[PDB]
Amino acid sequence: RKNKELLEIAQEIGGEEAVEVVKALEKMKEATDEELAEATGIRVNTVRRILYMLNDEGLADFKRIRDPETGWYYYYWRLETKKLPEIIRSRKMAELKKLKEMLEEETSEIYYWCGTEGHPKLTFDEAMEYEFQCPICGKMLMQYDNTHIIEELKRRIEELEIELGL
Amino acid sequence: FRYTRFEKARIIGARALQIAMGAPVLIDVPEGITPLQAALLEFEKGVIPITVIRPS
Amino acid sequence: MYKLLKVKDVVRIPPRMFTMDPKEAAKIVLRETYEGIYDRDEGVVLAILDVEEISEGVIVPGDGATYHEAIFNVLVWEPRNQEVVEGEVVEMMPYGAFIRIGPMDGLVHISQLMDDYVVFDEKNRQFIGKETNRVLKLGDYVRARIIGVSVKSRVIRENKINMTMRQPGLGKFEWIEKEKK
Amino acid sequence: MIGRKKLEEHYITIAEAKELLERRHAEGLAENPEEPMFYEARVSLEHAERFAKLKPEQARELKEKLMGLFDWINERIAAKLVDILPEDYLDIRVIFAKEEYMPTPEEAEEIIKVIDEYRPLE
Amino acid sequence: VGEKASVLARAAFEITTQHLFAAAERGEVDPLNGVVENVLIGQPVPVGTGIVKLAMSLPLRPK
Amino acid sequence: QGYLGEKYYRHLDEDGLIFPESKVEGKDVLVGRTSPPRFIEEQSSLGSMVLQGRRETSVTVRPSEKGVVDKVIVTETGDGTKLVKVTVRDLRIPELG
Amino acid sequence: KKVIGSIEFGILSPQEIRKMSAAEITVPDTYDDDGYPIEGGLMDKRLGVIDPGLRCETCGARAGECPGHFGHIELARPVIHVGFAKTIHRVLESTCRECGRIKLTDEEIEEYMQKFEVMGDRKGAVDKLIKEIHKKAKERMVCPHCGAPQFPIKFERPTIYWELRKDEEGNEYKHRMMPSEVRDRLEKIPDKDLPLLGLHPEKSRPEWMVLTVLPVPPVTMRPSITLESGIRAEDDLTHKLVDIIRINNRLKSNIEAGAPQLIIEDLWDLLQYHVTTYINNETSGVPPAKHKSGRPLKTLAQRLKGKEGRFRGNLSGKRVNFSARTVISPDPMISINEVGVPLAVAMELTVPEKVTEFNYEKLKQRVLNGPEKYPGANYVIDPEGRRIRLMESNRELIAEKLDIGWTVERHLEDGDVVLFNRQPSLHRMSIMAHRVRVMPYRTFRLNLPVCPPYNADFDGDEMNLHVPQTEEAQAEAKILMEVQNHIISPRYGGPLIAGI
Amino acid sequence: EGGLRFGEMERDVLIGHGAAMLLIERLLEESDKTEVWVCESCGHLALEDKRRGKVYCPVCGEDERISKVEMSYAFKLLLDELKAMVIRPSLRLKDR
DNA sequence: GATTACCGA
DNA sequence: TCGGTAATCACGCT
Ligand SMILES: [Mg+2]
Ligand SMILES: [Zn+2]
Ligand SMILES: [Zn+2]
Ligand SMILES: [Zn+2]
Ligand SMILES: [Zn+2]
Repeated sequence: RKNKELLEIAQEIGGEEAVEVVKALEKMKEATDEELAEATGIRVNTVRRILYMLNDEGLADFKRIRDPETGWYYYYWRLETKKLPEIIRSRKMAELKKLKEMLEEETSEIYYWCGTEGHPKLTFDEAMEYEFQCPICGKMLMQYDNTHIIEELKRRIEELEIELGL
Repeated sequence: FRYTRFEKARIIGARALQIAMGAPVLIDVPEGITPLQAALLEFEKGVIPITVIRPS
Repeated sequence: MYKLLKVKDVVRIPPRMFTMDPKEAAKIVLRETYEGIYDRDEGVVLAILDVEEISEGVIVPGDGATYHEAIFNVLVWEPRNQEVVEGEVVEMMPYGAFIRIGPMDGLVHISQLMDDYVVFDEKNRQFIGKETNRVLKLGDYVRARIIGVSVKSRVIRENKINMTMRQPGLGKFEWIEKEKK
Repeated sequence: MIGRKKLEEHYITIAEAKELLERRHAEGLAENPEEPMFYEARVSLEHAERFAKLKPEQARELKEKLMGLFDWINERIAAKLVDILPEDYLDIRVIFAKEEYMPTPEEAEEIIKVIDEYRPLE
Repeated sequence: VGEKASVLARAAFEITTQHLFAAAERGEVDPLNGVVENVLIGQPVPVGTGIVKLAMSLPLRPK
Repeated sequence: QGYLGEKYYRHLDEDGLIFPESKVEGKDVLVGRTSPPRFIEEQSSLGSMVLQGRRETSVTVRPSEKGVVDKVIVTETGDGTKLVKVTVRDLRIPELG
Repeated sequence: KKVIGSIEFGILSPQEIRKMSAAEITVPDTYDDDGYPIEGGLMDKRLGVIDPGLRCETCGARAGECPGHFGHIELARPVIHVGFAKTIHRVLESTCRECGRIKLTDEEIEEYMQKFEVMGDRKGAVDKLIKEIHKKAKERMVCPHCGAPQFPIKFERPTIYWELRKDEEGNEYKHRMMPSEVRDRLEKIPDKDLPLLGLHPEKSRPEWMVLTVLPVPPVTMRPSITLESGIRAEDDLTHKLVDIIRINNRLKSNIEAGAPQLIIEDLWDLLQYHVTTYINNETSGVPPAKHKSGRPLKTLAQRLKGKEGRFRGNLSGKRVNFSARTVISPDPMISINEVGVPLAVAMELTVPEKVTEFNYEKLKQRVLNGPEKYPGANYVIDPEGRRIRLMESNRELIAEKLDIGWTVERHLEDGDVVLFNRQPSLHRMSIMAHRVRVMPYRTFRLNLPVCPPYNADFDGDEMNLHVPQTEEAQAEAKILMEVQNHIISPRYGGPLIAGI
Repeated sequence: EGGLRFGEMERDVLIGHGAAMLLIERLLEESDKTEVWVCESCGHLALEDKRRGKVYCPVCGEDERISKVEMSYAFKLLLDELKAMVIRPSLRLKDR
């Protein structure tokens, strides 16, 4: 449990390949970009790019060691996991802000719709200018629209608040 | 009730600007005069309508 | 529905009519500032009634005219929301009908008219229903309800009002009485 | 805000505002530009010509009377009833369908008994 | 000059401004009422002849 | 385009050189210069597509002096170009100041 | 007709730069070349017009009266702003990391809330109060809410940060702090702790100090100077902004395809260096980014400042109109409060006159006479505002019914108040309103007893007059500034304008 | 073809008299004057748009509350040099 | 290149 | 005590 969801985010950001990177990285807990290439069997250039994307999302850190001989600075990557239940909530907080706004708009908005398999749900602002006809297909505009979905979406919001509240 | 030197130079300034924008003149005529010089003759006879406010 | 206001405002008397009485010289200024101008806060300001009281003059650095603080009375007209109105059909179109409810107009589209399939007679200026033989045409007194008000600018002309008549007890007045029996 | 402040407002019926239109139109009668009234003022005069159903004073007397019968009836509700002139419980339903209080058939019939008077009967 | 004033009063003296003008960027208002600001923005200064306040009635018969 | 004015060109010869001993004064021109187009297609100001002409630049005396020209030079400098030198004198009686 | 009440300052959020901006810039190019000077980058990508081509963001907007508009740069990596960087260090060493608190007990919170309103007036007294909060949060390493998780010590000078962290047992390796590592810490501060710092929760968020999006200044603030006839000298701000985009462009491609991991951090510091000169060129520890001829670049902080910047150079001291400047030469035959004016300067300076009812017989003659004979006029003005210059080919059709309300500009005459000036303007008295008299030669004349106020002599000096015009500023000059009011001086009482 | 320049010495020798009317007319009226449309609740400048009338401040999108403020052109450019740097200059204007 | 003074161990 | 760093240095005119 919870391992899967972390891979799901990685799949969204990188894909199947990134999921392989994470599990391999877990086994040794520290690795260079080159060492990962041997473990996976897929080019160091591709592996290293994956780490760059995860860096921007705040999911990996690195420390720098001074090589006494040649003086070459090589980086040791590691996974960090004292940030899991805060980032999971704080992304879904912003998403629920976006889902509050859609139903608010719809009430104060779209009343008209085209009856085709495309370009529906126009507004009175458009319609008035457009002389109540479509410019794309030419079909006559219709009336009070999407009555089923504007009630159903409101019920979807309350559970998520309770879930994230836990 | 004597005016100061700052109030005397503002009452002329507002009255010389009204006397250019309409605002019919008192007995001030002769022969040709720039709108600044009309306000100087009116202030000497003491027929200015404009009064000051003295905050106290 | 009209309303009567009592509002104080600051009046700007130019020095051209500087030698008139303060009441009617401030009336001719304040009348030509608000008549026929739609504000978003109250509505169409029709006309200034009268001037009750006026204050003194104050000169401000730069202009040279005077400022005053008057009291006046204003007749407004406000088409506010969900208001039951009355109007007159003074236009016939194949996509709707302009209903003059006063200084402004109200357009009703063809599918909020009645509980009937509505067919526009193209040769004449009327609407003919499918099942019932009721005819809505030019000049007919109607009864409706506001459903949408589009307020954009300061001009009366470029703002339009949406209405509807799909309720029991609306429409033409003789249609309502004859359906009692 | 119009101006600095708004301190008092009242409700005017069409029969009350007809005299305000004609007294304003009585000025002009100033003859230097001849003073033609603007377009939407002249349009709104014609709306007063077709809906003038009552005397100006009897509309003022009824509007004062309807406010004192019930507390939940204000001037705005009373001014709406002058334009419609309700005859039965049909018009009381359709006007008061979007109000803060929906009347009972006892209390709404008592309103109709008051507006049984002041009818043109023609 | 470095003591309390408007933040624009400290701008034309002590040309230092990334020390001083970006310091009072954080939580600071600026009303009015200097002599160096109203000349900088286009207002009449308070000293001198911008201190008197007029008043005048209006029958005004010429005679 | 960009005309300085008119009737400032009463002293020039055909090719654009002032024949000497002429009372140049004010903002009178000295050598008439035509410049090459300079962005033919940016503007299209309702008649400028067909006109296709040039943008006038020139040389004129500094707008407070007077006097008469003395000698006009004309040569070529190093690369390939051409440069003309014109010198104008003045009389300058000792008045006040 | 309003007036400015108050100006309130703050910091632009990166959200607010996107809404302000009209275009994103990704092309390091100006014209390319000599026809169709339109690109997709730094020039007019609906950004601002400086040429006589009418193409703008759909709004007409010819080069006269076209305000420029702002662009933005989506910087791929976060970058520390230079001027705030001294005060970011004050925030970092005064916050408990990993949680976001203030490193104080609730006792000192409740005590020092009350001290804000008591000393709630003077600036200098509350500025000293904010150091002692910085003092007490510095000398702690054990926070009351996280059990002392080995707080590192920050370091600075100029822009690069470090930490003193332990790794094995007692190690002291200096991990260089990255701007992405800093800005993650700043977002964790709650808004209630901001009065305890010198910050404001609606106008100055601390995480907005790290520039994620750099705004582009408009075209009208960065003009294109033409050199000889067709060669355009690029502006110094324009020349550095072109070179900023070419070091960004590769970096986007570098982290999307390239994977050597070393040049990235090396490229990272080039970004920092290159925008640091763009804010303030003359910082310390930074080599000045020169122009490729031998001139350093005057960037934003030198355009705002620098002893000829834009507080003394152009704003509070401006160049004026209706003036003149020539030499002086005595005459003891005019009165004490008159002045000579040459007739060449008198025919190129004008006052407005506003014909009312009683000078109408006069100003018909001043406008009928042309701008040649000395009583004459130059510019007539209708009450609409369309001025009609008089020089060309007729004045009779303008010397018709002059239609009371107009404003004619005529030459100076004997009686119109002028001013005068010496320029070194030491004391109160070296400007004094005189009373013009017109005489033919080329020198300002000046009565001999009025030459201890100006502190002048007559070995070829230069005095400048400048006419005041509007009717309020002219009747103020005559009453308050004439010579005879200044016969004694405010330094010692004794007379100053006297015999020599 | 340029005039004289009035430094910080010449601004202060007029404030010593008491001339405030002359100090406006000299420094700004015989100089650049520009008229600017300014929003009310955001503080930022508005944007005109010819061919389609309607003016609107972007930042929070208002419609009618907007006015005109009379200020010099050199002060308006001081707003943009503080705007290129991350400082925001909110203007909160006032009635007469 | 010279004065200071504020800042830093 | 004690060392360190910026930040400052007429008016106008060619
Ligand atoms: Mg000398
Ligand atoms: Zn359609
Ligand atoms: Zn533009
Ligand atoms: Zn803590
Ligand atoms: Zn706004």
